[PDB]
Amino acid sequence: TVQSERAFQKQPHIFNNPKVKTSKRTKRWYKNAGLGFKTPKTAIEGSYIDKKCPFTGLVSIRGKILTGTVVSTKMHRTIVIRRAYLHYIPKYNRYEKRHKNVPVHVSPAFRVQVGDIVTVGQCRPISKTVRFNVVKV
Amino acid sequence: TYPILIRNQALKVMLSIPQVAENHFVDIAPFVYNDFKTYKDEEDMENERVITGSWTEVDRNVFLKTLSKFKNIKNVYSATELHDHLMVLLGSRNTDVQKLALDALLAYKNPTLNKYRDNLKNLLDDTLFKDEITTFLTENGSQSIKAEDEKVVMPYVLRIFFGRAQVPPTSGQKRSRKIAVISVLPNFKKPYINDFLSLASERLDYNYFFGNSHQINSSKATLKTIRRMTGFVNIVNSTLSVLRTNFPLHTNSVLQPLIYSIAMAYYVLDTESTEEVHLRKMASNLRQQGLKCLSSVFEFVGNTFDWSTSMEDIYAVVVKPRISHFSDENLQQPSSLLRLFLYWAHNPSLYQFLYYDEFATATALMDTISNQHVKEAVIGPII
Amino acid sequence: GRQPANTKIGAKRIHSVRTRGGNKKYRALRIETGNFSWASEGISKKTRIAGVVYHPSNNELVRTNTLTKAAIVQIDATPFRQWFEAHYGQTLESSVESQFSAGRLYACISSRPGQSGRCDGYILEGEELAFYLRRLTAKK
Amino acid sequence: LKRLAAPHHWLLDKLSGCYAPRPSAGPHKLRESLPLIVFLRNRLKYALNGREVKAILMQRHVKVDGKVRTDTTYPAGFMDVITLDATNENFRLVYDVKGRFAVHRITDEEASYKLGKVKKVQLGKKGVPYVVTHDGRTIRYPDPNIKVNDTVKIDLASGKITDFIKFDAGKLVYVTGGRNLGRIGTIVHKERHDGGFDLVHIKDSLDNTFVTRLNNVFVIGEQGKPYISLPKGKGIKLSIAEERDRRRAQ
Amino acid sequence: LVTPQRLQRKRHQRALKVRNAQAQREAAAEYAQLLAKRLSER
RNA sequence: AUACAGUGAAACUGCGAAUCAGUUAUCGUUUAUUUGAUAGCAUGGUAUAACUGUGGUAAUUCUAGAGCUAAUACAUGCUAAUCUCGACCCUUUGGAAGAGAUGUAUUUAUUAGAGUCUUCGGACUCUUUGAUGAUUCAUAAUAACUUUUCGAAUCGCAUGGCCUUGUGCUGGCGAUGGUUCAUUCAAAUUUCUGCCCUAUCAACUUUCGAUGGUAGGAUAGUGGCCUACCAUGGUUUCAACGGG
Repeated sequence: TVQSERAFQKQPHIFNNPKVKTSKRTKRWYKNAGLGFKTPKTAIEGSYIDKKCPFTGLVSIRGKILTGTVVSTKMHRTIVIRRAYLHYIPKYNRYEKRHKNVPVHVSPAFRVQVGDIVTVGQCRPISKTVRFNVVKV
Repeated sequence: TYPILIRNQALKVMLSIPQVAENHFVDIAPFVYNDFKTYKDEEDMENERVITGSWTEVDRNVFLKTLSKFKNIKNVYSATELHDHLMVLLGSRNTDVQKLALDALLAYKNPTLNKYRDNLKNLLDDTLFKDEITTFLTENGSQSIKAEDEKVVMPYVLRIFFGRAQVPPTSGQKRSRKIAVISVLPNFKKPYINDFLSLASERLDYNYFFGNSHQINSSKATLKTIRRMTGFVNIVNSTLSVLRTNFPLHTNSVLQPLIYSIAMAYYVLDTESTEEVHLRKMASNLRQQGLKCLSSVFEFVGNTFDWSTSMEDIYAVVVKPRISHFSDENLQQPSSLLRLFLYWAHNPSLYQFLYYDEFATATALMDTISNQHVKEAVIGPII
Repeated sequence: GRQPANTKIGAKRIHSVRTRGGNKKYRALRIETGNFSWASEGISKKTRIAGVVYHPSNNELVRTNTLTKAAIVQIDATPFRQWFEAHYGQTLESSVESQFSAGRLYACISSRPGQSGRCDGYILEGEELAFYLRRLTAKK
Repeated sequence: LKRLAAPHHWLLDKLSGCYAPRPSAGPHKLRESLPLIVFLRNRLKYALNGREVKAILMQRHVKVDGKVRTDTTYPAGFMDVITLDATNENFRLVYDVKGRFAVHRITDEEASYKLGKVKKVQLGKKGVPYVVTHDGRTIRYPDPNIKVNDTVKIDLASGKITDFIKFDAGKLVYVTGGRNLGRIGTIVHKERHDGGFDLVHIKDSLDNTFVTRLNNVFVIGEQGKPYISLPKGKGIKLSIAEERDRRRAQ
Repeated sequence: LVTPQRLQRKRHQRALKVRNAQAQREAAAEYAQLLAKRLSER
C-alpha cells in the first residue's frame, strides 16, 4: 500500500532531487536506533512509512529492553505481548501463575505472527498507553 | 532662526513672506531647520505660490534623498498637501511607504490597485530612493534586498527612469566630455558606489532584460574613470584611496555583470568608449589579474571572446594581446583553464570572423598559443 | 489545552504570546503573504496568498479556508514569474510548466501559524505532484 | 531551601543546629563537592562560625584556584586547589583512604596547574572545536588528538591547557566514587563492555582488582610520574589487621 | 552630561572589543598550526 | 567639592515570596541562578514617583484635581575596519601594485555532515570532517520571511601615560547588562515491582473517547491532551471489575 488516509504519507525532509533522474523518487532513509542490530533488508528496500517505527520513523530506542510472547494482534500497528513471568508471595511460600499485559507498536519490517517471542525496548511515548516499540521479534 | 521657523510654522499665514520661499527650498541649511521648514511647507497649501512647480520639485528631490525616513514622511505629507488629484487612490500606499511598516508587497499592491493612472511614478521613484538609502548592518541589508527585488514589479519605462534618477546627481557628462574628470568630491564619489551597488542589485534581480539607459551607462563609465582618476591622483593619506579601491572593484564587477548578463540587445555601437575606458584600466598593468579569482577583467575579456559581435571593439585596441599576456604568465593560476577555454571560444569566433581585424586578433592569438602554450602540465582535472 | 487560533487569509495581525519557559511563540492570525521555495533548485520568495483548496482531515476547512499545516494551496505565481522570465533569458518539469498560464501554483504548509507564526511553501514536484493531482481528482 | 541530610563525608555533627550548608550552583555536583564554609569552619578550624567565615571571604583573602569567589556556599570540590597568601598554603583537595576529602599542602609550582577529566567534546560554533571537563571549564582549541574519559592539564593561571594525557594500558588511574573510593593503580587489564559496567581494572600488591563503572575513575598519570603529590603516602588501604601486623613486626 | 569619564568608558569598551577579537582570531591560527602539524604527520 | 561629591528618611528601578516507596529514560522537554568560554554618538526624547497645594470622606493602605522633576523605568538611535592570493623586489622571519572574502536571533527548502629512487640521514602522495549502541546528531554554505532579536546612549575608585601642551589621543582595577553553548540547580513526564479485605463481587471497557493508526490543532514538548478520517478494539477467574 501507499495510503490509508486523506493525508499523504512521506518521509519528511529526506526527499529526492526532483529535477535530475533517479529510480527511487524518495531515498528510503536508513537508521538503527542502537542495540547492535544489523539494518534490515525490509528497511533498505522496503515500502511502508510508519512514523512510529524505529527503522524509518524518527523515534529512538534505549533503556528497558524486555521480552514476551505475542497473543494479540487485532489492533492497528500495535500488538499486545504476554510477559508470562512467575511471581512470589510471602504467604504461600510457593510460586504462582502470573502475567501482565504489555502492548507494543508492531512494525511491518517482518510479519506479525500470533504466538512468537519479541525483544522490545523502551521508546519515547508513542501513544496514550503504549510505551515500547518493536525493534526485533 | 529656529524660533523664527517654529513661529512661522505655527502662525500659518502663507503667501505673505513667500518671496524667498522657493529660494530657501533650493538653498541649504541644517536638519533641525529642514524638518521645521518641511513641516511648514506641508502645513501650507502650495496651490498658488511664487512657484508651485518649484515647490513640488523641491518636494520630489527631498522625498528622493530624505535620509530614508523622516523627510520622506514629511515630503509625502507635502505632496499630499499639494494638488494631489489622482492620488487619493494611492494615499494608503504613500502613507505605508513613508511609514516604517512598509511591507513592500503591500506598497506595490496598493499601487497595483492605483495603477492604469500612472500618477504614482514620481512617488514610487522617491520611495525607491528612500528604501535605497539604507546604510550599514543587516537591517539595511534585509531592507535593501527586499527593495531592489520588489521594485521589479514596475513599468519597463519607469525602471529606466529610476536608473536615470540614480544617474542624475553623479552623471558628470559635462565634466567628462572633454578629456576626463578633474574634480574630486568624496561625498559624490560615495554616491557613485551607491549607484554601482543599486545597478548590480537590479542586474542580479533581472539579468535577462536589465534595461539599458545610455546616459546611466556612460555615467557608470564616468564613475570608473573617476576611480582611475583618483588612482592616478593618489591621496596617500588614503581614506580616499581605500574608498576608490572599494568603488573600482565593485564598479568593474558591476560593469562586467551588465554586459555579461544582457549580452544580446545592449552594449550599443558606441562600444569604443567602453573599450577606451578598459584600455585605460589595462594601461596601468594589463597582466594584473594573474590570480585564479580574476574578477571582471578576465570576465570582460572572456565575454568579448564568447560573444562574436564584440570582437570589433576588442580588436580596436590591442586587448587580445593583454589577455594572452595574462594567460602567458609563467606561474599562472587556475584561471589558465578559463584562458584555454577562451582560446577555444576565440578561435572559431575570430578566425571565423571578419578578416580585417578579427582574423588579425585570431592570428595574434594563434601566434601566442604556438610558442606560449608549451607548459601544458595541468595535472589536475582530466576533464 | 488553550484556545484555538484558526488563522485566516489577508490582513496580517499577530498576538504576542509568552509561553512555558521563555520560548516566545508567535500566534499569527490572518496571514496575508507567504515565503515559498522551489524544491528542486532552491530559490525562495515572499508570495501573496490567495486561497486554500485542500484539507487532509476535515472539509470544514475546505469550506472556510483556514490556514494550517499540510493544506495544499494555489497562491500567486507572479514573483516566481518575474524571476522565471527576468534572470533566465528563456522566458518560458512539464506538469509544473502546465501550471504557468493558469495563474496558480501548488505547494504545502509545514510551519504552524499558531506555534511559529510563519508561512512556508515548497513547490511540489514529482510524486508529490502526482498524488496531489490525484487528490484534486479525489475532490473533483 | 534546607538541609541536614548532608553527605556524611563532610565531618558534620548532628548537634550543630538543624540545617547544613546547601551547596550553591557552581562547577561540581553537590554530592562530591564541599563548600568553603564547611572547609574553613569545621575542616581545618581556621574560623569558628559563619559570620567570621564571611569576614575571611570578603576580606579579599581566599583564592579558590586563581580567583577570589566571595561566596560561603561555593562548591569548590574535587581536584581544585585553594590558595591562601597568608598561611603560605595551597590546598589541592582530593579523596583519601576512607572516602572523605583529604587536604594537601602544595607548593606553588605544583599549585599552578590542576587537571581535568573531559566530560564531552564537540564542535562549538564557527568551526571551532569544543572541550568541556568536569568543572564546567568549556575550553576552546584543544590538541586534536582528543579522546573522552581523558585527562587534560589545566594551566590554572591563564585558563588554557599546558599538557595532554591519553589513556591506555599501563598508566595510572584514580577512582572518585563507588565502594572503593579514593584509590589508585591501573595495572590488571583494560576491559570494556557496551552499555557501561566497564572499568580500567586496578592493581594491587596482591593483584586485587576493583571494577566499577567508567564514569567515576579518571587518569592521574603514569608510573613514577603522577601529576599530583599523593595523600598520606600513596594510600591504598591494605588492612587495619595488616597495619597492626606491621606494628607488631616493626 | 558628557564627562571625561563617559568617553573614557566608551573608549574602554572599544578597546575590549578589539582586544577580544585580536586574541580570538589569532588563537584560531595557533590552533591551525597544530592542525597543520598533525596533517603533515598523518 | 558653582554641576555633583558626607550621611541620607521617601519614592522609582532591580531581585525574592495517599505522603506514594524503590525504580529507568528524557536521542521527548525548558533550564531563572552560579560557573567557564563566547559578539571589530562630546551619547537624543518621554512620563511620571517622593514633594507643593485644593478637597471630599463618619470612614480604608479611600482617593480626584493641578504644579512639578530622575534612570540600568519606557521608547528610538552610530562610528571605513580586518583575513586570503600576493607577480616583482631583496633577500625577507619582509613590503608590496591590487584579483578578492565579510555578524547574530526566527522559519522553510536543501547540500555537505563518507614498489621503486639514495648525500643511508632522507625523500619518491596519498586520501575530507567531532560520535554515541544509534541517528534528519554537533557544525558549515545559499535563498528569502522576520508586526525586526542582539551586537552596552550604564556605574564606583583612582585618574597614570605620548608630546607635535592639543585641551588631543590613549590607559588600569571591577559593578551591572547582554547573544549563544556548556555546566550547576531544578521542574514536568516516563520503564520495571508493591500496600487495606473480598467471588453473599464474573464479566469489565467501544455512554456524549472506549482502545489503536493517519493528518491537524493544543504542547515547553513524547503523547486521544483533543479534533475529524481509517480500524473495532482492549481487560479479565492470573482475582481483573466493583465494593469494604
